Amino acid sequence: RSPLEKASVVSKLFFSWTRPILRKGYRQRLELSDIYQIPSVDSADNLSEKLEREWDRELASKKNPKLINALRRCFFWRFMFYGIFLYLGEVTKAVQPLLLGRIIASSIAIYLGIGLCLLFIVRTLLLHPAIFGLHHIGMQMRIAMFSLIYKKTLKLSSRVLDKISIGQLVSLLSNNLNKFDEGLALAHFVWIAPLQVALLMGLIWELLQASAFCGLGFLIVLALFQAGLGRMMMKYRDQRAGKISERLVITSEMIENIQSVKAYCWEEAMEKMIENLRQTELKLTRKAAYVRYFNSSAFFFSGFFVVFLSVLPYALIKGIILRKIFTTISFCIVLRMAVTRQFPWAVQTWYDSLGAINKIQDFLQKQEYKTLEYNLTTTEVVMENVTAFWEGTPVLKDINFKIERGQLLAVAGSTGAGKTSLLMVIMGELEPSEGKIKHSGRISFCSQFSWIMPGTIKENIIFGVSYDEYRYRSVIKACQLEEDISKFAEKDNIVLGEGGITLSGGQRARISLARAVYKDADLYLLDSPFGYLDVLTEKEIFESCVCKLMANKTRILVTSKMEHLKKADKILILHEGSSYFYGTFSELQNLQPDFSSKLMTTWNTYLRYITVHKSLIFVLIWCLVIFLAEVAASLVVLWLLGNTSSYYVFYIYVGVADTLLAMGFFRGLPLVHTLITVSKILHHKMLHSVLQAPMSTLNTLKAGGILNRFSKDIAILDDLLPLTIFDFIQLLLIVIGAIAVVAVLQPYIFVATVPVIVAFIMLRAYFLQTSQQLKQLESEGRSPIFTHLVTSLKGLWTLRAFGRQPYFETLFHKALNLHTANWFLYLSTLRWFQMRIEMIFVIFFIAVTFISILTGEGRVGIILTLAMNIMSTLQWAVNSSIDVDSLMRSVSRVFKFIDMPTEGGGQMTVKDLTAKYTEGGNAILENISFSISPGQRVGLLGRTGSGKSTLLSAFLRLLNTEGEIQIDGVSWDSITLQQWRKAFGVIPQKVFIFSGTFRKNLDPYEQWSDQEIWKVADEVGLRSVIEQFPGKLDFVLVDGGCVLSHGHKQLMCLARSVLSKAKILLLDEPSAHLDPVTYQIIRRTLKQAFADCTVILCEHRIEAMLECQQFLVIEENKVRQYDSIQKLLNERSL
Amino acid sequence: QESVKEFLAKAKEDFLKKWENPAQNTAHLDQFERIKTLGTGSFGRVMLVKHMETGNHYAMKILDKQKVVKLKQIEHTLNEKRILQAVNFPFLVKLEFSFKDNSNLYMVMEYVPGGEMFSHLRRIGRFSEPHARFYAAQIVLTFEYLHSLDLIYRDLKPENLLIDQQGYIQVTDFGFAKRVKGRTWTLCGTPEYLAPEIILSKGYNKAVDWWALGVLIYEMAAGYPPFFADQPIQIYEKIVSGKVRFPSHFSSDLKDLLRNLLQVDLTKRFGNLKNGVNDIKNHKWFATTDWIAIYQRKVEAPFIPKFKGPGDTSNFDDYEEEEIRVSINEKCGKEFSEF
Amino acid sequence: QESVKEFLAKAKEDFLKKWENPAQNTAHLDQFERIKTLGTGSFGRVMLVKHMETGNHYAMKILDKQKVVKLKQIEHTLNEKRILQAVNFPFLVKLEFSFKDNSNLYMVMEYVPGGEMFSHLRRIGRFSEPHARFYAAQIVLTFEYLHSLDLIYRDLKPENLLIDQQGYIQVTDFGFAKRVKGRTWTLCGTPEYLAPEIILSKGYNKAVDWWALGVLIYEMAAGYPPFFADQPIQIYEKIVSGKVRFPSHFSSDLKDLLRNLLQVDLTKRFGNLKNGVNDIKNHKWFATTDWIAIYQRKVEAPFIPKFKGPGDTSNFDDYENEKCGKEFSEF
Ligand SMILES: Nc1ncnc2c1ncn2[C@@H]1O[C@H](COP(=O)(O)OP(=O)(O)NP(=O)(O)O)[C@@H](O)[C@H]1O
Ligand SMILES: [Mg+2]
Ligand SMILES: [Mg+2]
Repeated sequence: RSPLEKASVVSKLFFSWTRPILRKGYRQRLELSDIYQIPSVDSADNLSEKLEREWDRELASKKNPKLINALRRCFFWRFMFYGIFLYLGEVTKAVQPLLLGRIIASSIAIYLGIGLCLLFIVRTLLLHPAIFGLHHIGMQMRIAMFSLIYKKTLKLSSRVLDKISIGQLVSLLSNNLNKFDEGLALAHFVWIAPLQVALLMGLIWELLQASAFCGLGFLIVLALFQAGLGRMMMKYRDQRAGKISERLVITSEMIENIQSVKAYCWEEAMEKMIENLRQTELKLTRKAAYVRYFNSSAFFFSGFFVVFLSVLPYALIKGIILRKIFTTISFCIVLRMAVTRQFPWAVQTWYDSLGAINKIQDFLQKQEYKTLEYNLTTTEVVMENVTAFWEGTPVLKDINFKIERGQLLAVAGSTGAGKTSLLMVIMGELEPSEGKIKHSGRISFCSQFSWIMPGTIKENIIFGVSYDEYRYRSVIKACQLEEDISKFAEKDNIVLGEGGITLSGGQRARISLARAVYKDADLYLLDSPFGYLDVLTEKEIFESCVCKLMANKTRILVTSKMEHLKKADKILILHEGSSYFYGTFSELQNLQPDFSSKLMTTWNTYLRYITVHKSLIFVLIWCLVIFLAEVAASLVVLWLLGNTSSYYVFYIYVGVADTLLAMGFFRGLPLVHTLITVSKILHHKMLHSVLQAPMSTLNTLKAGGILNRFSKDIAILDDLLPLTIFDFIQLLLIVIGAIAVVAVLQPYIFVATVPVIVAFIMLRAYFLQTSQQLKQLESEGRSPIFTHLVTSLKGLWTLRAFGRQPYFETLFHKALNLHTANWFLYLSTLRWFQMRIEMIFVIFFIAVTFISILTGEGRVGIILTLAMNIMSTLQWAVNSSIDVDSLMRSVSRVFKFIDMPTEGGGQMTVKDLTAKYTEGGNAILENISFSISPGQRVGLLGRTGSGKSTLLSAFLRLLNTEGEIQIDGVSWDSITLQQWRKAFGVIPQKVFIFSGTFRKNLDPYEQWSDQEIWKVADEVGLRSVIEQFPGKLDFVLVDGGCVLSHGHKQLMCLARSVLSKAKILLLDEPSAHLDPVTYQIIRRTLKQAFADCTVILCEHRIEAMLECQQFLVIEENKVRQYDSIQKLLNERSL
Repeated sequence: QESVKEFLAKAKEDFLKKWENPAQNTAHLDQFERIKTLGTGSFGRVMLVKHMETGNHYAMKILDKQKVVKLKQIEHTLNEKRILQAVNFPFLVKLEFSFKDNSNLYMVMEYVPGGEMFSHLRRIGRFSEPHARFYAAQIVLTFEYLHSLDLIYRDLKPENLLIDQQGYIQVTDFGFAKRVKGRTWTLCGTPEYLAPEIILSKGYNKAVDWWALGVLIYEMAAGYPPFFADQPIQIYEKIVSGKVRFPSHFSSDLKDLLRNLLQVDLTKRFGNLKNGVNDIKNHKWFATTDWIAIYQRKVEAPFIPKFKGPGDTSNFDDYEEEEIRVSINEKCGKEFSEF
Repeated sequence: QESVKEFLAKAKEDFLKKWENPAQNTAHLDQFERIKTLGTGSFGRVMLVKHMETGNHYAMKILDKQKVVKLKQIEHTLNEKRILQAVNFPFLVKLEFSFKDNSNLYMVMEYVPGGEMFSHLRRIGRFSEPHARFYAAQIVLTFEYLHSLDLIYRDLKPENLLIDQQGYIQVTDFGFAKRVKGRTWTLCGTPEYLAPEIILSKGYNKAVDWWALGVLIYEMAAGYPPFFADQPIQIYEKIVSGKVRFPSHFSSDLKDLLRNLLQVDLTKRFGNLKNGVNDIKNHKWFATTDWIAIYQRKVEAPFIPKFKGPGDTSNFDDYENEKCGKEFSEF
């Protein structure tokens, strides 16, 4: 069924499984369905079976939940099998330079060259398969890592479910979503690197026997300094994070109030504040980048001293042949590359794995929900002495409820005041602490909060059932669901998506009632099912099914409605969590009549990135000239020397390509500084552009994309991009310099090297398309798993009621396998790319070696040694090119976002009014006309409730609108929009408040006097409103000014508008937002101070606007005018 | 050990002696009643009767003489007739005598009206967490005692165990067993309790006994046996597959012994390698398993029968009849010399 | 030390002579007004009155003797009366006169125009850090002065702290206070101020006052109690755990000292190890907190109440046979 299962041994070694996959991918666009079938051994159901069996065996075995000790029994044999070849290949690569310790004598070396060439093939064979094997082990383990906790998700106790952090599990899942899988490559490196040192030390003592630990101590000191720099780097990052979060909060606040900001014309102040805040974060980031650059450069710089100090003692003591010098250079290169890189990375990987193991082992051990032992056989259920806490506080006051088998029970009282908890406890969601509950157990419940998963009508109705024609028809016809179904487009198979927005809240309640009705059980724990429908609809649903069909069976509906409460078989009213009265219907109705009555990646993109800041070009020119001059000087030195012992020692300066071509400390810092400066310039440009964008395109994009436009993209630009770009540039320069040095050795090298580079470029280009397609597909598919997890989290209670968890497990496994298919495909393609690149490099090295062998001792040694080192640099270079390709996506997104178009007396006259949200959308006005009276308010009446916010926005032209607005003789065209809109006074339903002290929050422009501000605030009723604030006026508006109430915020907005001295002021929804005293104070203040303005108070209720003198009646597509109520009340309202 | 090993030796010292002294023709069909018939049985008749001389209610098995010979299950009952004769274990009900007629045979065993738990669990669906353990402990004790007798049970079905007045379960129907030492190819019964080697058609061993009890326990916990298929061929294929999913409500600690019980590896079957019964005796899911105290039967029953008199067959769903008068010639009467 | 210790010795000396000659029945309810009820408080009634003979506004703490007997708090009331009648410290509003009627007893206190700081903190949410230190310094001063007399307050709630016209806080509610040297097994009061030692139902010493003051500072800066739960049993369990997360705005210097103040170890509690208050005085959170200069209270206050006359109740809220006379023989 799977193509990789139909693979030969040689085909498996070549990993050519994706060869037709690559053939299709480089030809045509990616198709998700075209993915090859998942491996049989890769089945989530299969692997999780063994994982769970081992976990259970261990959990029973001993008093220590050592999950690692169990998973060792699952994986250690394969881990050691891969590690054996891995360590063998490491040993081979380490020992290979010693074989070069023979050719230096120059006949016989031809066989040595053939063997050295074959060593590359053997090492590549040993290396390449191991990465894929260990990574397959990693992905296999991770699948079960998700699976075990996912199964435990249906096992947790609800009492801790309300306490367990919802985001903690999400973060736990996301943390190892990619880290733990890739963290296996360094696993055996512990078992190898110490052995690598053991071999290398013996090699050195074989060459020296007297200078061994001299360079080892320098290497250890370098490792110590490098590790020490990390603590300072982490401290700098931690310091930067808080200010970055504050800046993000301010930016999010600006994003939420973008329309109000455009109205207030505060873009300049917002930009100035954002830049001023970002200045300190930029300083911290520059310091951190300097530290990181020093740390990264230390590794490249170490190579000179690493050989120099090791050689200096032996060389001074006695003479040494240069052959051993080249050999020691190679040996030390290997020793350093392992000591400085392999050991710490492996230590970090192991520590992270151990910590994750501890966390996972702790998580699974939590106390689980105990299922009720029921469904055997029973008559009418009964309860006795119900008393327990929902978390002390007895949710039930020794309650008892004997429900007849067939009866229709009901209870009333305060909503969710423990009656819902009593229902949950009866259903088994809450363990009763007192008394003894007995029930048949087969019973459905209907939570007040509907949990609708995606799926068609049949899916929502079945939830693991067959298609019953009569039952489905009865459910539709009885739950008011047949008409709503007919209202659906397909009307039978409308596959619902995520969010449930396709249906109304009463539609969701009808869905809940139908879902409860779908299965027959001993009881139906209804919880206010009619809570979202009209009274007539509720009565119809009751008479049809709720009080007709299932009432013949035992039923318990939480209903407070008096009319149904009269017909109930028994009632139970509880107050303060305690049943005040209950029992038979007539008996309870007669025992207390008084209570009864009372209660009832383009090259153009890269060029634009380069062209952002001119300093980058100068820095690049300086670095390039420095590199070229250094290479030329090295070539001149080599030529002069090749055609007293200090001259021999100077050959070591050429011996290490890393130190010879190292980016000078006097050069690298300017590159990163320019990177940071260009990032800051880009941030400022993006902020300025976002301030001017037209609202029509702004509404088209979702607002959360505006947050994502800077939440991570700017961070990636600041941190990731500079380091990667600099490392790639330095590595490329070093490699190119090595190539030039080798070409200087003999006049044949370039003729072969050029085809190798061209083929490498072609191969990289071919691999790039498939790699990008696979990465995008895998990233896109990952979301559905979290979607299913969130759906399960939302529906947990209803799922526990349904008991059909197997289908949810099937869905989760299917999604996990679907993601795993793409992940394995991408990993395999990357492995094939790595193997092919290694083969190309090996071929080039072999050809160069043969050419040199056919061809002076120092030149041969230099060429061979440079060849002996270039491989790791080339691999890092390929990885860096891939990383740059990955990083360029954020820059492309930023450039696309910046590439946006900009937005572009009291008497007044409007005409030819055309408006819409988008270009050519719903016509908000049909050539509408209106006249503004001098100093008199116009009542926004008529079609109130059909939407007046659009007309209010059109008063400032904040929508896709065009027409005529001739106010005071001035037109809508001559004046700039920033100057034309200022005359209007905004009174939004939601007040926009900048988080900060009152002085800044009320005066963003900062062009007034403090005494005048205090005098106006006293005139605007804010002095007393501010006397209760911290200090006098410096009180920072934390949480969006959470201290201020809605009426206080309205007063603040009115005061700010009065300070702006606007000629107009359109009011909106005064009584809707204001409390009684707040509305009274607002009316007094407006009628006192703002008496001299041509206002427009928009009110849905005509009575609230009845005080207005003028009246502008609204109607669908025609905003009429009614000067006087003598005709307005008789024609517009009547 | 100590008393346990010596008790097994005491039982073994007497087992072969009565195995060496079979009885024959202990009674004739002239002192019984025809009150009712609890059930039919595989290929025979069975009636609930009352002792004419004493009054003690007792069962009366029956089967056609030709049925033994035609289907090749004649001596299969010949061994079982002796096997039941000597047994002495509290869990099972003994027998008094047997009939020897020229048309059919009869077995005079106890008549416990407690009936099969198969019907009670069809009316109940699934047994509670300790409820199943209460029976499974007696199953373990029975398995030990019987395996000590150098016999293969080959008989573990919900239709094989009944209930007593005090609430103790009891098995019967020794036809499927064989007191075998060594390898054998014999196989019979229903595939619902089929073992992989039994389907594999090789020399069987005492290993499948644990598998049958494990299948019984797993099905008792959920009602639905892990193997369920339309035909025995598909069921035999599922048995060969060896893959199954335990109940979601099942205990994980019980799930460990569940994985142990159905272990396909015949060499590594739970309680088969070296410990015998000790590994089961130490199983976590039987933490509250007082072996010797349940042997005294002092433990309260998780579900006791609602008995309504010795003649009451209310726990039975039978009221039917059957009759026969007299014949003149048995089918292979020479074959019936030890029955 | 020097002058400060010389003053502390004189205060301790004069307190004994004051305690040995307590007054009783200093006045009758015949020279007061009934303008408004300042509040209830605990289980009593508070009202704002004006001295008919002089004119000075004075508070009157009414309480039913039947309430004292039925609530089993009569000896605490007598101890509170004696301690208030003998107190001598600038940090607190003194008691002027005592009333003893056949229906209830009143206690004359000075008019507090600044009102309770709890309402002000609810109006402003969170105080500035120097604003917190400004009150905390005088709180530490008064607490150590109470240590200079060896008494246990056994009461610490946000509403009990008033504010003066000078801006200094005003202390009141001396009910749970008692002059007992050693350990006491009595337990009562607010759960939010319940130390684990009191929660454990053991002998309680003065050491719990440091935890109370630390909780006061932490909540004053945070606006939310460090220990909070829906039920008191869960609140008692959380307090017994002795773990709480510091706010994001919390400074390292203040939060580290709060860790020593909230240390579950009562022996290791700050202000009880060896030096009394010297380790607290040297703390960097009090780096600029002039203990001696605050004796004159000359520091510029973080905020001043908007006083508009003693008769204005703007800061205050706008709301609305003796039982066992043998027990009340010294009132
Ligand atoms: N000791 C007993 N007392 C009373 N009824 C009994 C007893 N043993 C069996 N029965 C009943 O007899 C009925 C059928 O007879 P049975 O002994 O099971 O013949 P069978 O062929 O061996 N059954 P089986 O092999 O499983 O198909 C059973 O349903 C029991 O209810
Ligand atoms: Mg049968
Ligand atoms: Mg049977």
